[PDB]
Amino acid sequence: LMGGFGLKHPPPQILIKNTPVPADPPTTFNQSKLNSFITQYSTGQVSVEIEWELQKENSKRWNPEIQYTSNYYKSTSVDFAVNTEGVYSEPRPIGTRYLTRNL
Amino acid sequence: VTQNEGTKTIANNLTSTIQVFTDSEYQLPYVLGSAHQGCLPPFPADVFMIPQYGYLTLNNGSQAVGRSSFYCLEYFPSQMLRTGNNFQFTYTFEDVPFHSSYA
Repeated sequence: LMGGFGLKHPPPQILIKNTPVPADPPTTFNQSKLNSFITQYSTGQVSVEIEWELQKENSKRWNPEIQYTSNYYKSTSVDFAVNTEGVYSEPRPIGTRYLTRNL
Repeated sequence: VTQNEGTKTIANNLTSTIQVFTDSEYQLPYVLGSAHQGCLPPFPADVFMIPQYGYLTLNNGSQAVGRSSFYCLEYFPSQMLRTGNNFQFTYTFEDVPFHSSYA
């Protein structure tokens, strides 16, 4: 209902955690689980490649259609670009329904 | 037909043609199935006149919206036919459920 593709077997969930690394344990055995750990965090890169199948438009319409276009008028800052502080922002929500087709 | 001086004269033009195409790609507004008139009559003895094709698009009252499309039928590959030429066309129905003709 929120849009998208309903899948019975969607991309699985990739779960990840940092393996615990205990701090120096007592020098005498204590049955209690170790609660002291070395503080750490991990970083790194992640890539995600998706192949999409398209269905090209074969419109035999005569007059021009409605395309999504960045309005030609001059602005302070380009749309879908970083401002003067390096903060990227998407100004409006873009849908897909632009091209028309008969019913 | 050449109507001169109240007297109507109808003579055959052997060099004149007619264009006839079939939209096999369903790129034009489908009008059949709206239960309109202009069918081959039920009785085989009589001759009928062919209905005029016209289509509708989106509207906002009597006006046209942005998505309203204009389809030129001359923009499709027709097949000019003089007297002596014929048009043949075959079609095979997809798999549709039998019509239950029983109570």
